[PDB]
Amino acid sequence: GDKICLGHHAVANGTKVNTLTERGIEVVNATETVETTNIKKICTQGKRPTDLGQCGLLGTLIGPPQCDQFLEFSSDLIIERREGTDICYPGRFTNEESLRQILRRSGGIGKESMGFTYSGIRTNGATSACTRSGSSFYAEMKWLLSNSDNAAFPQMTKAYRNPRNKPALIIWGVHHSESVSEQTKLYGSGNKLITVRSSKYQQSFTPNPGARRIDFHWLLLDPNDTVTFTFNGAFIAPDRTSFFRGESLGVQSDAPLDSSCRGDCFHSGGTIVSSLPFQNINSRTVGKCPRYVKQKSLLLATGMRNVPE
Amino acid sequence: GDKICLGHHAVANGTKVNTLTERGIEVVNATETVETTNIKKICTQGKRPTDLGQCGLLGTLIGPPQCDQFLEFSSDLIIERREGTDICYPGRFTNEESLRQILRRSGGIGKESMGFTYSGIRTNGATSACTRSGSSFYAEMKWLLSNSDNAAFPQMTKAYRNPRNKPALIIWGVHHSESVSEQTKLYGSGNKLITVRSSKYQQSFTPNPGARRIDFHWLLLDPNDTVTFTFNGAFIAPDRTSFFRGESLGVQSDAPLDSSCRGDCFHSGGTIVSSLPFQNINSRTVGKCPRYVKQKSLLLATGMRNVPE
Amino acid sequence: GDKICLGHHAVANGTKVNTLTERGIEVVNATETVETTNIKKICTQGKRPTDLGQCGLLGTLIGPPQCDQFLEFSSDLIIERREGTDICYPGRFTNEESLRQILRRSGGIGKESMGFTYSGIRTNGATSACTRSGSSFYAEMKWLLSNSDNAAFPQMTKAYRNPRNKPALIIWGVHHSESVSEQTKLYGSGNKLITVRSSKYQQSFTPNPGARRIDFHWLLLDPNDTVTFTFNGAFIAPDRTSFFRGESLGVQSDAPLDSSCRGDCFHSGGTIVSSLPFQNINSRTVGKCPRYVKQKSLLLATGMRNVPE
Amino acid sequence: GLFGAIAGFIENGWEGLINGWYGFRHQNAQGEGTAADYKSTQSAIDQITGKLNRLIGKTNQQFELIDNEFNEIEQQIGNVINWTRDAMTEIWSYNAELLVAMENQHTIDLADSEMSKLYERVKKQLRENAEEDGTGCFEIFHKCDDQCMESIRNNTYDHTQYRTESLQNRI
Amino acid sequence: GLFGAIAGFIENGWEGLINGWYGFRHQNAQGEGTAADYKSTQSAIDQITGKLNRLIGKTNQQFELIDNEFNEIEQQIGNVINWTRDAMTEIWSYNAELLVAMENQHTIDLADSEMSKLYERVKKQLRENAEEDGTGCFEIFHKCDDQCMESIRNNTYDHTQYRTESLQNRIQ
Amino acid sequence: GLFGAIAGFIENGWEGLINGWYGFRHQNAQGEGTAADYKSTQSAIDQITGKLNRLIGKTNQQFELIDNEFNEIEQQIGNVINWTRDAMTEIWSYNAELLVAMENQHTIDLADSEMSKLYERVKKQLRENAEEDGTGCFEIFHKCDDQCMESIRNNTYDHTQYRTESLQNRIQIDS
Ligand SMILES: CC(=O)N[C@H]1[C@H]([C@H](O)[C@H](O)CO)O[C@@](OC[C@H]2O[C@@H](O)[C@H](O)[C@@H](O)[C@H]2O)(C(=O)O)C[C@@H]1O
Ligand SMILES: CC(=O)N[C@H]1[C@H]([C@H](O)[C@H](O)CO)O[C@@](OC[C@H]2O[C@@H](O)[C@H](O)[C@@H](O)[C@H]2O)(C(=O)O)C[C@@H]1O
Ligand SMILES: CC(=O)N[C@H]1[C@H]([C@H](O)[C@H](O)CO)O[C@@](OC[C@H]2O[C@@H](O)[C@H](O)[C@@H](O)[C@H]2O)(C(=O)O)C[C@@H]1O
Ligand SMILES: *[C@@H]1O[C@H](CO)[C@@H](O[C@@H]2O[C@H](CO)[C@@H](O)[C@H](O)[C@H]2NC(C)=O)[C@H](O)[C@H]1NC(C)=O
Ligand SMILES: *[C@@H]1O[C@H](CO)[C@@H](O[C@@H]2O[C@H](CO)[C@@H](O)[C@H](O)[C@H]2NC(C)=O)[C@H](O)[C@H]1NC(C)=O
Ligand SMILES: *[C@@H]1O[C@H](CO)[C@@H](O[C@@H]2O[C@H](CO)[C@@H](O)[C@H](O)[C@H]2NC(C)=O)[C@H](O)[C@H]1NC(C)=O
Ligand SMILES: *[C@@H]1O[C@H](CO)[C@@H](O[C@@H]2O[C@H](CO)[C@@H](O)[C@H](O)[C@H]2NC(C)=O)[C@H](O)[C@H]1NC(C)=O
Ligand SMILES: *[C@@H]1O[C@H](CO)[C@@H](O)[C@H](O)[C@H]1NC(C)=O
Ligand SMILES: *[C@@H]1O[C@H](CO)[C@@H](O)[C@H](O)[C@H]1NC(C)=O
Repeated sequence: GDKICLGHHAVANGTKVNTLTERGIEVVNATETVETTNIKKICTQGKRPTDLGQCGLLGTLIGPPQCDQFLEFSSDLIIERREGTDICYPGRFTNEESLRQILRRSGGIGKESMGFTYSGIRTNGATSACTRSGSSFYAEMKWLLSNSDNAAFPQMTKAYRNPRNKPALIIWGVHHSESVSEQTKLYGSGNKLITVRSSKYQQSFTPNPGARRIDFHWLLLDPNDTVTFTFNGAFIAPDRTSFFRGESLGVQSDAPLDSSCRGDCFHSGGTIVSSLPFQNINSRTVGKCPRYVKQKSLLLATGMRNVPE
Repeated sequence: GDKICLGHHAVANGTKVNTLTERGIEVVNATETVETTNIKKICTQGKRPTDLGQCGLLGTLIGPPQCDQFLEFSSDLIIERREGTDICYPGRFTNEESLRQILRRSGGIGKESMGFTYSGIRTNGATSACTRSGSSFYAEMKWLLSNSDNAAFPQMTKAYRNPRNKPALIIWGVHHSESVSEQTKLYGSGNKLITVRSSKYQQSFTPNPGARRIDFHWLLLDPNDTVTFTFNGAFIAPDRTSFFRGESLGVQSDAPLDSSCRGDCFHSGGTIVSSLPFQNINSRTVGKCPRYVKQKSLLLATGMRNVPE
Repeated sequence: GDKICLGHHAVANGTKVNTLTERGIEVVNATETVETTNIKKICTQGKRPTDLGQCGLLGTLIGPPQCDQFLEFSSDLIIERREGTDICYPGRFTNEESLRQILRRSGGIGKESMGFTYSGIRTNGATSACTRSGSSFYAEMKWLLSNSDNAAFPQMTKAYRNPRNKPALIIWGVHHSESVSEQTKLYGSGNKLITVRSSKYQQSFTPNPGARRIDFHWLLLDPNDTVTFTFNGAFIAPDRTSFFRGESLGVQSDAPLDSSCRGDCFHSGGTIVSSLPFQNINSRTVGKCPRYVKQKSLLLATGMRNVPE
Repeated sequence: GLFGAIAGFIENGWEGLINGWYGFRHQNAQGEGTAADYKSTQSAIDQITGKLNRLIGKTNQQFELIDNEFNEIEQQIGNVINWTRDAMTEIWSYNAELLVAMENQHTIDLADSEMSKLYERVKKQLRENAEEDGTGCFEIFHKCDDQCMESIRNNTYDHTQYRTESLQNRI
Repeated sequence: GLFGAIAGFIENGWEGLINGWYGFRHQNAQGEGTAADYKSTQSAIDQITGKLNRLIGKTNQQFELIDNEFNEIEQQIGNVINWTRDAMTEIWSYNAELLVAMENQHTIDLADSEMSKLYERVKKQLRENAEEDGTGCFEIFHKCDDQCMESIRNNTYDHTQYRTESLQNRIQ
Repeated sequence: GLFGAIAGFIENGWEGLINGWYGFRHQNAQGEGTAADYKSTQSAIDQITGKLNRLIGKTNQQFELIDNEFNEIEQQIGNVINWTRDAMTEIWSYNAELLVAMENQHTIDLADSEMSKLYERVKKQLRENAEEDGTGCFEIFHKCDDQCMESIRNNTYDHTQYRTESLQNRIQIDS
């Protein structure tokens, strides 16, 4: 009595996966779809990185001493550190976050002169917080005041037409003095006003004296369009203006760069390298990343139902 | 030997589709699920359309010459245009997009007279910037100023209580004159304070001369509630108030209206008409639209495997 | 000939369900997957609630008469009410919603004194807008004012270092007088200036006389960090600051509280108690909730296809 | 539908079959007789519970308030919240529909499968002693008394003991 | 196919079956001919029609404008919108890729089961009167004319009539 | 276990079939022997590689930072962002859960199918020359040496060649 049989393979102990109707059912082979192994470095290989070190991202636009070496740069991968600072002298940017969001995808920046020549005022206003080898204030800015103490500052109009291919990033500052008296000493008595106008933008600023500070503001000037500054004091004038290069990623991290691993997905704690559809590492990422899931492990059957002998 | 054989049909020209295991497998017949056919027309049949043209949406509230047509407009589909503007005399509405969004669903507006009367001042303040066969003003507003140059402005109080069953849109304005002398010439000398108070809103305003503007401010006033105004110059008064008619959809487009096609899903580049559950036409749609996808095509099989001999 | 036949159970009581192929096929047994059964109560069992009633949330910081028993509270379920009010005297908070959101997850507040002692000035400025036994003020606040009518208010500094392990919520106020005349009565005459300066926060304030109001402003002061108050009048200073307890969940509702039902999903009109994956009760919920769908019913088969005898 | 047994080659169910899901109905010299089967009935509910254990009693995420009901927030932000929220509703209403519709199809086809699987266990066990109707009955070509019927029911039926007898009846 | 009929034991399809989806091709002393089973074609078409019924003519919910392409909005909110929008597109593109891929799988296998079912019936209908060849044919063992082949398609084949006769042929 | 072969009528798998996925095991006069099946192993593997292509190495979506983790952004917009992110997480954790659980349901049943298909292939090959024992084996009713066993495995077995002997072994009665 001859016979032939039909059957399938099995291993001693397979791996447990979940199906629609059963939990932890053993199969011959399965593979992981959720990446949990993190590379604790910023993988810069192939990219041209910019570790901003002690320079805050926004510093690059106004130019405090910590950013002297980043006033112009080119990068497809910008790495912000926690110890970076945008300022040298009290004050915040308005919209600081969207400006970061814009700079993080700029591909770097390049400065160009606006060519403002000033008549009948003092240009060389300085602070000891900003003083350095180069100049005694923000590198890209000019602190404008009266020819003498308490002297009247003239009503003034300055305009800049963007002569370029792409939109310009225009930064100006408003000076809030330590006191009314101090505001008088730099710009003279009288109520002061700053108005900035392009064909998109229209905004009025009054100094609010009381606690020494310089608050900065910004807009995006259309190519061929003109901006207009009218001011009778407390005005921090741009000397240069930035132009964005190409396309970059912006990472906030405390991990060191490593120029010998290819990275596409980044987060506060390094790099995720994975052709896996999902990741459990970090929910806040930047680049081409696996989707963040809250599960540690999702095993996907690469084999059949394991039935031991 | 007599035989009976069973078997399926096939065609010479099958279609390619994708499954979970196969990609590019061939089926007898398939059906597209992603819409790619666009009508370059805003399909208004059935609707009561409004083509605002030269007139900006917020403009319909104050009444510059461009919006004389639509001071009390009535539609269920509001089409904005790029050339449309909200004002003639320089100045900007505050929290403007919030107001825009409210007006887009409003069903149109019905203007109702607030019943304000003034003596001791002039209410006929017109300007060349807004011409309507000679100098005029916003048709729903009154420019309040002194009887003669440099005459003092009386401390006034005006109250309006909402007699309707639905909220009332209250617009007023703060005129900022050109010079300090300009402001004294049209109103009093000294600090000009405007105070607007309802049972859920309190706000005050100070004019900022130096660059002329009328900046408009609004509040939604509930039925049987009062708005009180207390001012002494620089104030631009409402003549009429607005009430929303019902429901509407707001579209932004450069596409012409067509009253012969019908549709319900709109975007900047026309109308999407489709039973299909997905679309690759435009991601930024308004109305009742098919879900937007990235794929040009996704064919759904409507027939078995094509196995030709 | 003898025979054995095979079959399956059946019923008359069969439920119609939906499959990929047919809408309304009949199965032996089904089971609803969408929850529609609402409890008209806030379920507070196993938790520790705090119904705020007439007391508006932010009222717990400054202490108007409505909020007297809620000055320090311990809670993991904070319930706001439609009737709750934040103020007694006309005035508003800055970034009120932001503050509300951080208060709702605080775990409740604990209050501590700031060690503020004043001399050369009055401390007891009351108003009829807040009544305890007649004229009163905000319980966690001091209205500082000149020693008599028109007396000059002294120039002052007030410092407070956070002694604790967690951050502190410092609230101060600015008083805006009915008129310049009134401001000259309360404090001195002349420019009035307030500066609040922590290591991460600078902001000058000047009072604006015109309509009676008190505006409240705020910061989070870090451990070991000092906040500094320099002022010459119009200053509603804190007597006590506030520290957060742990973790709580904020709710808005009108439903009454019930300590005999358990639940983690709360909304506008009660609580959702369910192990079902979906709910059709309210699109806006808080806590640990099933997902809102728009279907009334999505029936899952729990038996075979039904073919009755 | 997929397997062709339930609402396929088998006419209908039995409203009288209360003892279980799937079962046998024998006819012979000693009257009728219906009796359920365990393994295949049990197996099917083991699966249906599995589906339920994956849906019922999930741990949901916590979500704080982002709106304010009593003090209307800035319409710009609210309308963004309202968009997102409604967009989320669309994604879930879809999932719910498609999950329930998808799981249901699988339930229908799995239950038809347990019928077939059992039907084939029997077909094999009888070898050449019985043929097939095509209506789900096996015409047995020998005398199988009520105590023989039960051997078939729980896999102890020895076909060799009835083979010689059966074969001549098929001629 | 999960059932192993279409692109399985059945070599190929028939480029001349216009009548329907599945058919009967008989060979006898009378000559060759081809028919088509209505019941199994119709059973398969409704399951495809039902698939399109759930996906076509879906009522969608209304959505209003949240941004502004003429006068651009505050870039904080703006970017949040864009960021959300981008994720929404990714979810739907994923779901559309999956719905179709998943539905097409079930469609192919559903049509295959239909083939399998029809074969199964004829097998059981023919009883001990015919033997399956393994490529989808049944060798009928009794002489069976055009009227006779009819009774199989028409599903009214009295097997008893031809048993003794076709059995004798099965031994010889 | 839809197709009832694996974890159904086939009692168990063979721990010593490392030559492939689905196999044969003969028992003839010349002893015992195992060989594997290329046609049906490959059919399954290709349909499993297909699934991996679909999920592994798919092009990821572009991601950008909307939060700020160094200097915290305004509270209100921070909560809206946080809320939105957590909805995504819920959505994607749902999808992944289900994607995998479904692909795993299809993998197991697709595998079962190929076993059942091969079994039905062999069943039809042998025709009247063998019987099914209910455990996945065929009781062959004629002498089948190593070459004969080989012909079955590689689908060249000619049933007409052995029919006459087999029938003399199956019908053990007079006609
Ligand atoms: C005049 C000028 O352009 N810059 C001054 C600067 C400004 O007056 C000030 O920043 C305006 O807000 O003040 C600087 O000097 C040193 C001096 O300043 C007092 O105001 C301060 O109380 C002390 O720190 C004192 O040392 C400065 O650098 O900040 C000098 C600079 O020339
Ligand atoms: C008085 C009035 O209602 N409208 C005036 C308008 C306003 O007074 C002004 O916009 C408010 O700031 O000014 C008009 O002005 C003539 C003249 O005014 C000088 O001050 C200015 O320096 C000149 O350039 C010139 O414009 C105007 O230009 O429209 C007249 C209008 O009736
Ligand atoms: C003096 C003081 O600290 N509080 C006053 C209070 C405030 O001065 C005022 O609210 C700030 O704008 O005014 C209070 O009084 C009653 C009385 O006040 C007159 O000024 C007003 O003209 C009258 O109509 C009447 O309301 C108050 O109760 O709020 C008295 C309080 O002592
Ligand atoms: C194959 O499928 C196509 C489309 O999926 C069918 O084309 C439709 O045919 C009808 C006429 O019967 C037309 O009115 C429609 O406009 C077509 N639809 C589309 C979307 O183009 C076609 O009927 C199918 N072919 C066969 C032979 O059935
Ligand atoms: C966003 O949607 C909510 C719905 O939850 C709106 O709030 C409702 O407002 C309508 C009238 O517009 C009332 O019928 C309801 O009573 C309100 N419900 C709640 C829970 O508040 C809200 O108006 C919408 N927001 C914006 C900015 O349009
Ligand atoms: C968010 O995305 C939109 C659309 O991708 C951006 O608007 C486009 O970009 C520029 C303007 O910067 C125009 O040339 C295009 O025509 C715009 N398209 C549309 C459809 O509006 C928008 O700029 C982005 N927002 C931010 C803050 O970057
Ligand atoms: C949004 O969510 C995140 C948490 O995922 C918050 O960010 C962090 O929260 C942790 C709490 O353990 C703290 O260490 C910090 O406050 C935050 N650090 C980092 C690196 O993100 C964030 O605070 C939340 N936003 C709001 C407004 O609550
Ligand atoms: C099983 O799958 C894994 C992928 O995770 C692979 O490394 C392994 O070689 C595969 N095959 C076997 C037989 O283990
Ligand atoms: C069948 O469904 C009903 C209603 O959902 C339920 O009461 C019952 O528990 C289920 N099971 C049985 C065996 O009836």
